[PDB]
Amino acid sequence: TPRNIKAARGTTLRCKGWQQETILRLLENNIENGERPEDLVIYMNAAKAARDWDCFDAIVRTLKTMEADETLVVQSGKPVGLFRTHAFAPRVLLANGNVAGRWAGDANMFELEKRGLTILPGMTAACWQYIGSQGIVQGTYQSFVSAAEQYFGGSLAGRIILTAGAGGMGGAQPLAGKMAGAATLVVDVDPVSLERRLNTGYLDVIATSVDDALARIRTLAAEREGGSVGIVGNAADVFEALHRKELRPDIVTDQCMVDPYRGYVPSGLSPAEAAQLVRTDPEQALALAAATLARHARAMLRFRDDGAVVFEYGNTLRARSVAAGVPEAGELPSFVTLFIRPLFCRGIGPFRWIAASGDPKDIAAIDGIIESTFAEGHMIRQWIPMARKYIQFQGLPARIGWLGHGERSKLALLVNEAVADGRISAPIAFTRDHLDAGSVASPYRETEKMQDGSDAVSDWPLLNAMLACSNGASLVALHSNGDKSASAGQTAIADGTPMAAFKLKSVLDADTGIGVIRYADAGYEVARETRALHGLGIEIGGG
Amino acid sequence: TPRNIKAARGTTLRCKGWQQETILRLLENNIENGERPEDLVIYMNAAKAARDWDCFDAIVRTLKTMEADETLVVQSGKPVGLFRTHAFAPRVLLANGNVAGRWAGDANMFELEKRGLTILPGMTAACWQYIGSQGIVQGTYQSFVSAAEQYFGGSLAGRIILTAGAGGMGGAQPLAGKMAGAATLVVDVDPVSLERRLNTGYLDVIATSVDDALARIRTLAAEREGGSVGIVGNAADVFEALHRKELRPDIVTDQCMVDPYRGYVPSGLSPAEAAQLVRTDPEQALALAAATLARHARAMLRFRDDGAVVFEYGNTLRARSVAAGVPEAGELPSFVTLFIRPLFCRGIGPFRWIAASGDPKDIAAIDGIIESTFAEGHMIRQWIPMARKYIQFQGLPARIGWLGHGERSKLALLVNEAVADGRISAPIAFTRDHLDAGSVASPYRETEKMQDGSDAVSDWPLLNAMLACSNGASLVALHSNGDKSASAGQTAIADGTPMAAFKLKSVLDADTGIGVIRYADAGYEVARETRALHGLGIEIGGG
Ligand SMILES: NC(=O)c1ccc[n+]([C@@H]2O[C@H](COP(=O)([O-])OP(=O)(O)OC[C@H]3O[C@@H](n4cnc5c(N)ncnc54)[C@H](O)[C@@H]3O)[C@@H](O)[C@H]2O)c1
Ligand SMILES: NC(=O)c1ccc[n+]([C@@H]2O[C@H](COP(=O)([O-])OP(=O)(O)OC[C@H]3O[C@@H](n4cnc5c(N)ncnc54)[C@H](O)[C@@H]3O)[C@@H](O)[C@H]2O)c1
Ligand SMILES: O=C(O)CC[C@H]1N=CNC1=O
Ligand SMILES: O=C(O)CC[C@H]1N=CNC1=O
Repeated sequence: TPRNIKAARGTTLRCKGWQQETILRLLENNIENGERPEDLVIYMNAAKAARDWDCFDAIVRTLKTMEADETLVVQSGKPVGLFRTHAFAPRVLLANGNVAGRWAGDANMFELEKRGLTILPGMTAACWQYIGSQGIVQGTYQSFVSAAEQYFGGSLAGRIILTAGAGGMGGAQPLAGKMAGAATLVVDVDPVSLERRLNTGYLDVIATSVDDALARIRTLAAEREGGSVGIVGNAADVFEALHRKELRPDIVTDQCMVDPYRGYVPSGLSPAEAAQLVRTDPEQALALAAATLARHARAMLRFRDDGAVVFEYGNTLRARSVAAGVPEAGELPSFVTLFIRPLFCRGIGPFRWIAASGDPKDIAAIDGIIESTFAEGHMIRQWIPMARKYIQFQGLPARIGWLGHGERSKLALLVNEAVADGRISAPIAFTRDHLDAGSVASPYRETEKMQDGSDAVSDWPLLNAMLACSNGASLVALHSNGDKSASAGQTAIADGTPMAAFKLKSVLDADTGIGVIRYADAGYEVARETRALHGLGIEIGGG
Repeated sequence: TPRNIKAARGTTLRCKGWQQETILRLLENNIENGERPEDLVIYMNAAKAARDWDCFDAIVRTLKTMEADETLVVQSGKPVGLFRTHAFAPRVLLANGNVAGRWAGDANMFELEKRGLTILPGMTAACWQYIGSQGIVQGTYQSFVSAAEQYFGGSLAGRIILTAGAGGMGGAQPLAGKMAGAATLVVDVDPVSLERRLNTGYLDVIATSVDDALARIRTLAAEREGGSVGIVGNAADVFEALHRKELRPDIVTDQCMVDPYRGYVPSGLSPAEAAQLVRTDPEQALALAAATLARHARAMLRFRDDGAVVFEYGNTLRARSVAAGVPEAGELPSFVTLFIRPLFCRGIGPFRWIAASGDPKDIAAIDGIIESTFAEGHMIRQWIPMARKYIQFQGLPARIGWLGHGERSKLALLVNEAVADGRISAPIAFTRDHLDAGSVASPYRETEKMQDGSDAVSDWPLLNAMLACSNGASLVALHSNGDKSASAGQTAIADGTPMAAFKLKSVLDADTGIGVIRYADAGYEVARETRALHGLGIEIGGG
C-alpha cells in the first residue's frame, strides 16, 4: 500500500507553529514532486528525502511536537536528536552524505549506501528544498541565452539544440530550449520520463522514431520557432544515428544521470534491466555502462568537430567519460565556466521561494512585488513573465528567481511585510539550490579552473553553513557528493514576524556575502569590487 | 627581527569586550607555547595559527575593533569577512584545511599548502585552543594506566615503557609514563626537542648514549620508581639497538611526526637536512623516509613478538608503515580501541580551560571547585592532584580535565558563578581537543572499527559544529587533516554574565550529547543507556 505523500494545503497548523509547519510541508512537497516518491527518491535516481520510511515517520512526528526553541538534528536522513537551543537558532540541522575523503570513492560510497550507513543527498533532495523541474529551469534557460549571445548573434531562432536526459532535472532542458527560441531535441531511454515531462508542460511532443524527430525539428527550425521534441532511445545509439542522418545541431549538451551504479542505462537495456544488473553483477554493469558512455561521449565530440557548441551541463559526463577511456572528453567546456561564473561573481544564484499555503495567488502576489521593485531590463524583470507564461506549478506553488547580493534580502523583506499585512495568506519559504557562489566546492563543476587554482578548497561551504546557523536560518544542511564536492543549503521562512525580518536580512546577506568574498578571494575583479562596495572585506598588509 | 608573541596578562581590555579579548589572548597563547612560534607553527611540525604574519596581524586588528554582535570569518588561517550577526552567535567562525576529498591526497595537500591555498590546521593549532604539552598529557596518562590495568595487574612499578617523539605533543609521553609508575624511555632525533621537555618539567634526564639510557632505565625499574629518560637518536636506529642490547620493554608505542613531507627524519639526517631534502628533492626525501619508517615499524613489531604490548598512539604510524611496505604493521592495536572508546561512550573527553587573566590563582580556584564538587574516587578527583603536583604551566595558566556528559556544563556553570562574584579574576575559556566522542570522524584513529562499520561517516563533526554555532559558542571551527579525517572545535567563555550561563549550558550539553548519540547510533550499549537516561534519543519504528 502506497504512501502517496502530499504536502498539506491551507492555513491550518498541524505543528506547534508556522516554522515547524513550513518545514514539514517542504519535506512533504519534496516527496510529492519526486521522481520515485514511494522509494523516497526525489531526483538523480537515488537522492532521497530520508534514509527510509521509518526515519521519515519519526521526522514528521518530531516536527509536529517540537517547540520553537528546539532544534531537530538529522544525520544522513535519520533523526538522531532533539536539543533545546534558542528562538534564534535553526529548527533543523542536517548533515547528509558526508564521508571522510579517503573512503568516499564511488565504489565505497555505493557499499555504504547499500548497508544503510549513508544516503545520496543530492543538493535539495535530503534537506527539503526541491520544487520539481522548475528549480533548475532558469539556470538552464540562462545557459542557452548566454550561449546564443556569445556564439550565435543573440538568437536561437532557426537553431537546433540536441541533448539527452529527461529526468526530474534534465526534464527542464526541452522547455529551457523552447523558451530561448531553439528547436530543442531531447533523448531519453525511458518513455515514462518523456511522458512525465509531456504531462507537466516541459515537453511539447514525443517523436515516434528518429526520422520523425528529425522531421519535426527541421520544421521548427525552418519556421524559426522554439519548440521541443522527445525521442525514446539510448543517447549512445541515438546521437550516433542523428549524426548519420545529418541533424547538424548548433548546440549539443547532455543531462543524463551518468552514474553507472545509479541509473545510467547501457546500450540495449532498459532502466529495470540495468538496475537489476547493478544488483546481481555490478562488475558487468560497470563494464557495459562505461562502453555505452564512451560511445555517448564520442558522439558528442563528433558533433563538436563538425562545428557544434558542445558543453557539459553539470552531470559529471566529462570526468566519467575520461575514466571510460575518452581522454578528449576532458577538453570540453562547461556551462559554469562559459556562462554562470560571472553571475556568481555578483552573488547571483538560484534563489527560490515556496508558498506554504499551497495557494497560487501567493506566488502571483510575489511576482507582482518583483515587477514593482526591480528596474525594467533587470534579469528578474525579463524572467518573471517567462515563468508566468511557461511554468506549471508542481506541488506547492513555488518560483525560481535568480537574484544577487542584497537583492535577495530586499525581496524577502518585502514578502515578509506582505505576509504580515495580509497580501500573502501564509508563510513563504526562501531557499536556493546549492549551485551558488558561496555554498559549494566542486572541481568538476562549480569551481573548475578557479583563477587562483583553489578548485578543491572546501572551507567555503563549511563557512556558509556556519554563518547560516549563526544568522538564524530556519533549516541548515551540509551535503557531500562522495569525494567530489561539498555544499551547504539553508531555508529561511518569511512568516510576517519581526524576528523573521531580522533573520531574513542577516541570513541572506551573509549567504550572498560569503559567495562574493569567495570569488573576490580567487581574484575575479567584478567580485573584488562588489566586496569593496558592500564592505565585505578585511584589510591585509603586504598586498 | 622576531615577533616573540606573548599573550596579554592581567585585567585590562585592549578589545571592546571580554569575549573578543579572551579569543585574542587564546590566539596569542597558541603562539607563545608553539614549537616554532616565529613560523606560526604550534605543533606537529607545520600546524599553524594563521596562514602567515600578515593574516595574523589582520586577525588581531579585527578582534580589537569588532563589536559583540559581529562575527569574524576565518578561512584556512586568513580573515576574510566581518558580518553583523547577533549577540548569541559566535564571535569567530573558522574553516581550516578542508579540501574536497578526491584532491585531498598527501601529495596534493603538500602542493596546495606550498602555494598558500591551505594550511595544515591540526586540531587546536588553527582555532586557538592549544595549552602546550598539558593538552594531551591526561589522555596519554590515562592510556598508560589503562594498559596497566588490562595487562599488568594494575601497576607499572618495575615496568618499562619505550616510545619515540618528544615534540610539542609527544613530549607529554615521558611525564605521563612517570606519573603512571613506569621507567619511561623516550627517543628523539633532535636534542633541542629533549631539552625543551627537560626545561618544562616533562622529562627528568637526558641520556648521553644508548648504554647510559639502558643503565638509568634499569635502575628506575629495579627501584620500582617512575621516571623518564631521553635518548638522542633516530627511532629506527635506537629501537634496533635497544633490542640488540635486550631492553625487553613491557610497553612500546610511538608519537613521532611520521609525515614524510613534514618532519619525519630519515636515518642519518638531521631535522634540517630532512626539511631541505623535502624542498630540493622530495622524491628522494620520500624514498628515504619510507625506508626509515619501515625499519622503525619492524623494530616495534620485533618487540611485540618478544611479548611487549605495542600500540599506536594516534600519529598514523600504522597506515604509513603499511604504505612503506610493512603490511603486518596494519595488525597493531590502537590506544583508542584499547583504552579510550569506552570513555567516549560516556561523552568523556579532553575538556580543558584557560585563565584569560594569566593568573595561576584562577586555575587553583577551579581545581578547588572540582574537589568540592566531584565524588571521591571520580576520575577527575584522582587527576587534579596529579596535575597540581607534576604539571608546570606554559603560557596562560590552563588545566586539562577530562569530563563527561552533563559534568562539563556543571563545572562550567560553577566557574561562571565564581567569575561573577570575584573568586576568579577574569574570564575562563572552556574548550577541548577535537579528539572527542562527537567531534571527529577518523578511520585511522578515533573511529577505527566502529561496531557498525561507520568508521568513515563524517556527518557527525559537521553536526557538532552546527550545534555549537546554534547554541552560542564563542568560537567554532571545522578542520580536516587531508582526506583522512574531519573534526569540529568550539570555545565557550565563562565571563560571569547570565548570557554566558545560558551559552555554557546549551553548548556543552549538546557537545557531549551529540557524541553520546554518535556512539549509541553505532550500537555501544553504554552509550545507548546514557542516551536514553538523558533524553537524547528519537523513537524510530521498525526497530
Ligand atoms: N546542471 C545542473 O545544474 C544540474 C541540476 C540538477 C541535476 N544535475 C545533474 O543532472 C543529472 C540528471 O539528474 P536528474 O534529476 O534529471 O536525474 P534522473 O535520474 O531523474 O534522470 C536521469 C535520466 O537519464 C536517463 N538516461 C539514463 N541513461 C541514459 C542513456 N544511456 N541514454 C538516454 N537516457 C538515459 C534516464 O532514463 C532518466 O530519465 C544528474 O547527474 C544530476 O546530478 C545537474
Ligand atoms: N595521540 C594523540 O592523541 C595525539 C595528540 C597530538 C598529537 N598527535 C600526533 O602526534 C604526532 C607528533 O606530534 P607533535 O606535536 O609532537 O609533533 P612535533 O613536530 O612537535 O614533534 C615530532 C618529533 O618527532 C621527532 N622525530 C621525527 N622523526 C624522527 C625519527 N625518525 N626518530 C626520532 N624522532 C623523530 C622530531 O625530532 C620531533 O621532535 C603527530 O602525528 C600528531 O598528529 C596525536
Ligand atoms: O550535487 C551535485 O553535484 C549533483 C546534484 C545537484 N546538482 C545540481 N543541482 C543539484 O541539486
Ligand atoms: O588531527 C589529527 O589527526 C592530528 C592532530 C591532532 N591529534 C591529536 N590532537 C590533535 O590536535
